[PDB]
Amino acid sequence: QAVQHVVIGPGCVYHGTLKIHCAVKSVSQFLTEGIIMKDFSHPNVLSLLGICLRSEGSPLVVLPYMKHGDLRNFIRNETHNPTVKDLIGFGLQVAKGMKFLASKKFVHRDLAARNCMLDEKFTVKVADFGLARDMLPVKWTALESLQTQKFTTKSDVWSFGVLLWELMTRGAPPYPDVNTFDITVYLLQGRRLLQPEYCPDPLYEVMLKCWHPKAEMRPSFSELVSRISAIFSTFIGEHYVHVNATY
Ligand SMILES: O=C(NCCN1CCOCC1)Nc1nc2ccc(Sc3nnc4ccc(-c5ccc(F)cc5)nn34)cc2s1
Repeated sequence: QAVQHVVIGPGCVYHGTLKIHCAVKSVSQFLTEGIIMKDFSHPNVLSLLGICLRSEGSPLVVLPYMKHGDLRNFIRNETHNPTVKDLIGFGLQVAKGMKFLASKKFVHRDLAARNCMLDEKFTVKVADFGLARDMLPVKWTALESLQTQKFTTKSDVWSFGVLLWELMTRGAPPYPDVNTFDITVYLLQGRRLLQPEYCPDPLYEVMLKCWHPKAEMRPSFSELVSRISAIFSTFIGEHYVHVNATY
């Protein structure tokens, strides 16, 4: 009876109706996960509409349809014309979504532009969590977490810095000439992702702070929302961001 308000009625995802447009994904823990995921509610977090075990379901996770799909594909699309302002605004929304999740003691572990969705208002939702979770991810993972398989909000912060880099390169693969088994050795040489051409200096400083070698010295998502909202406020949407030819 704790899962009833999560329940609705009369793998991979497919379309769906109720009208409201949705995405439908396809036993005690499933009903538990419904209730927990149902408790997360923030404009920059993908909400669960409800679940279907009936009858028998499969089961079925029903999520709001995101008109514009994943953030990575959206910024990569050559027919899109984002400004510095737009891209930073997307980063600011992810940071707000993560500040909420961190407040709920939730550790994402797979924060990446591919795992964020965009609705018809271009509101960014952090997704790929709860029932909707699916597939290492080496290139987004904090150094300590690669080394110890332990994940924290401070390791999400490192991931968020890589996501900002994605944003500012319009979806370039991070560390392209680097193979995933070798990323630990590469970083321990004293290396970070390079400053994208259309990345403002203060935002590259923010990325570098997100990648601080001491997890405790990284900014919280709350300090990131504050810092990024200030940077965002200085732009007016006159700087068009192009794609690098090498990526
Ligand atoms: O795809 C669209 N819109 C069409 C976008 N088009 C594409 C063609 O270009 C024109 C614009 N809406 C959708 N809403 C939803 C709502 C929920 C879910 S499941 C889920 N839960 N967490 C995550 C996290 C990531 C992914 C994911 C990753 C890579 C991808 F590639 C696609 C989706 N899924 N995911 C799927 C969809 S898909």
